[PDB]
Amino acid sequence: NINLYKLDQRFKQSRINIESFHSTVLLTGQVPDPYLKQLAEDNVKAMSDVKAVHNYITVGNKVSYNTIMQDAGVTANTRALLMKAPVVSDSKVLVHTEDGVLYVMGRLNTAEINDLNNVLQNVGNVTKIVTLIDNIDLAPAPA
Amino acid sequence: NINLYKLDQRFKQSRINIESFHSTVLLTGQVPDPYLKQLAEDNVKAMSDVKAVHNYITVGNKVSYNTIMQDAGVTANTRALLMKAPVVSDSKVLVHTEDGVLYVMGRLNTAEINDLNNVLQNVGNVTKIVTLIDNIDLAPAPA
Ligand SMILES: [Zn+2]
Ligand SMILES: [Zn+2]
Ligand SMILES: [Zn+2]
Ligand SMILES: [Zn+2]
Ligand SMILES: [Zn+2]
Ligand SMILES: [Zn+2]
Ligand SMILES: [Zn+2]
Ligand SMILES: [Zn+2]
Repeated sequence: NINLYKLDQRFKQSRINIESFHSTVLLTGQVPDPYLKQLAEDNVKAMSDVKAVHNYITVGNKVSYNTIMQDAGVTANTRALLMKAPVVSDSKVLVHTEDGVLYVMGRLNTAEINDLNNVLQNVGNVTKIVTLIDNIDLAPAPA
Repeated sequence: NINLYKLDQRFKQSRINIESFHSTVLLTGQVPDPYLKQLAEDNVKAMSDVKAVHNYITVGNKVSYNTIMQDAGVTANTRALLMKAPVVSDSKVLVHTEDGVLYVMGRLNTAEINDLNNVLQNVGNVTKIVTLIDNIDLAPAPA
């Protein structure tokens, strides 16, 4: 029961964001040990109707208030660029920024993905971009 | 500068979720004092491209780990019911559950809103539902 021991004290030191879009979950945030990072993934994967989980939680101290506000501003800037985009729609992707990493998740076609990649290069205050896009034009695997 | 004093210590005691959909922001979570709750709203409202902010942060202790996992499961259950719904689409609303309160936000027409209300009555483990829906069929105000 090591991953449950003193869970309350460890979670008080944590920030855990759980964001779902369709049946895919993005985990971001900060926890004090790898046991809690894995527990969060295990617990989310066990939820009904969850298909895939992307666990980008880090093991380390919680980020500062100014960081989450800067992160939110990056996300707001990205959403504004998306609703202005020619092809890709703002409704079709989830956008989250955690500690300067811009995450974009959703289901798009190839034309929409190319537009999205063009938009994301225009976002400031981003150290890394992680796209989690399922291309709906990909042929399904054979039986 | 009372709302900034010892901000780092106060934010360590906090959970602040900032979720945007189109140009509307939902704030949920827990902070130790009303000054931080108001500061979060002021800082989010100041971001470029933010039109409306719904501040549902509470002043109190951070919720437990088991609570955020139960909350996520409510959200996952709601998303599953939405993608099965006849009229309303899962892509058109943002769903978030915080401490047993189900928040649904987005832009819908009347038919989609009626379907949504039918779906939300079928979600368990919810003490309160807060819909933040803009009905796109509402006539715009006169000049
Ligand atoms: Zn879906
Ligand atoms: Zn894994
Ligand atoms: Zn992944
Ligand atoms: Zn987010
Ligand atoms: Zn929009
Ligand atoms: Zn206010
Ligand atoms: Zn409101
Ligand atoms: Zn949420």
